[PDB]
Amino acid sequence: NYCKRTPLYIDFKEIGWDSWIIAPPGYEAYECRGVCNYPLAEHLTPTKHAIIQALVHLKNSQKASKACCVPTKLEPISILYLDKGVVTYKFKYEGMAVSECGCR
Amino acid sequence: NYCKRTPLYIDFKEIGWDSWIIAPPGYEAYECRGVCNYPLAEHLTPTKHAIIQALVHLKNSQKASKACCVPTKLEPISILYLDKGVVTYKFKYEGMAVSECGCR
Amino acid sequence: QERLCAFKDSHENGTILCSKGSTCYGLWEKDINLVKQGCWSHIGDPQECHYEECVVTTTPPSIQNGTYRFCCCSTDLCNVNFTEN
Amino acid sequence: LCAFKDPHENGTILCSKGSTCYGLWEKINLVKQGCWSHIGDPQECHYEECVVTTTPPSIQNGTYRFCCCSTDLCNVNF
Amino acid sequence: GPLVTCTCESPHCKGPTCRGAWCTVVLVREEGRHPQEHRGCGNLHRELCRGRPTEFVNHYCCDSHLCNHNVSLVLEA
Amino acid sequence: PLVTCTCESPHCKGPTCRGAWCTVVLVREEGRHPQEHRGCGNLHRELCRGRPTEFVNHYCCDSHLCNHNVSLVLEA
Repeated sequence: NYCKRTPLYIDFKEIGWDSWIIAPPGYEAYECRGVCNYPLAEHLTPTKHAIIQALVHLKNSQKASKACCVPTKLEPISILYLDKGVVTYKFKYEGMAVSECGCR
Repeated sequence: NYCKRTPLYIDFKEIGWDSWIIAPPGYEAYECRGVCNYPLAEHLTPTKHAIIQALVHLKNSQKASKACCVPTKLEPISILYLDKGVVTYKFKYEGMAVSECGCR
Repeated sequence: QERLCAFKDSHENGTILCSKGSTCYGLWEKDINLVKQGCWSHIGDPQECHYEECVVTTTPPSIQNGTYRFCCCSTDLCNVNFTEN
Repeated sequence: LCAFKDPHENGTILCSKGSTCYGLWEKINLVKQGCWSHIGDPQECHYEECVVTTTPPSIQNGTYRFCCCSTDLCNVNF
Repeated sequence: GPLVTCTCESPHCKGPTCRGAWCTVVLVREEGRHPQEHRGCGNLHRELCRGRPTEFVNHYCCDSHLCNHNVSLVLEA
Repeated sequence: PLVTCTCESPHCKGPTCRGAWCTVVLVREEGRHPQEHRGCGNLHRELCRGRPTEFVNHYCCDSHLCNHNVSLVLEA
């Protein structure tokens, strides 16, 4: 469709991160899946380059490439991990979940 | 190939911006084109999401998508444009050229 | 709004004022001993954790042969006790 | 070091950070002068003199003459 | 600043009308397909509104109430 | 405290790099040839503690040229 915050669940046991992460077993991150077709919407916080990029893609698709649907604002989650055999607690595990998608 | 700052020249006459942009007629922008394959290199300033994202793509390529090679730091250029018939000069036209590429 | 929860590691004598919509979390190892308590970020978004009680609906992780019981809830001072199923 | 004409002391400016000297004309009145950022990689701003190698943009009926150079006090004349 | 209510005909629209600083009409087909007309609002990137019409894109912006409803655009050939 | 490690990744600028910990990464995609990567690590050491998976196995050592001949293994 278009640049959109499609859902994605990361089960830590499936990627091998359950060896050190006690809780949570998984957290709902989010993936930006879609295409960035002109006009680039302002709710995706586009840049002057990504807008200039898509314009050249309209003329010749060979010289330039389309803008990409990538996360623009990442928010942290809370975890309980094991540091040196002691259960440790982290309130802000930075950069784990996606709140806003955009074209860059 | 890989995430790389491939060259790109933006001729303002091709995008119709010569009607208001006096100088320069064009500037050597840059595009980030390539693939983000695990392991994600540190010189591509990866985030915890892009690392967690690519790992799920390794298990099942259908549920999740790869990280994208996108610009991470944009630098300004100097321009001479026409604002209401008066030549205006801007030293910092932000976000026009790409200095650093990365995976998000 | 701002949810006060129990604490076990401003905080003042076993409580903590969790702000910004954070939830109450509680960790145990089961002889049910209490490991830690405090605040839990809503951005974890397992389901936004808008539960009224601390319920360990998930099977405990296979580490330590399934002893750690973790849960979160969205009421004030709810991480004091947990449940099952 | 370049000349200055933007809306330093009376027509001069010390351009730093590798900036080049630029000069804008309409042909002949003088529009603006000052610094030009080296970012963007203009093939004409690393010149020894202000030479209008590029075709003037069709805007303003083909009057704007722009050039840049990378030497001190070069934007005083084309 | 003084916001204005425009018409929304883009796939990104949450309603039939939006509110913004200036209204936008975009034509966005170069080759291989039939031109598509977009209607929406504009709060940033006013540099697009002053661009000469090309064979693939045309930008129009007005600052009046519902001014971008029945504006007909055209692409160069 | 920097340490000199071995570089065998396609992103390498030289035979050796300098970093905080040395890294050995095994990256086999399904129905594809396993790829072994050797390099340095300056951030995100939480990866070094990851259980070996059927597609990825992270390895980190903090010794001089410790990542020269490290061979890893993936789960079935």
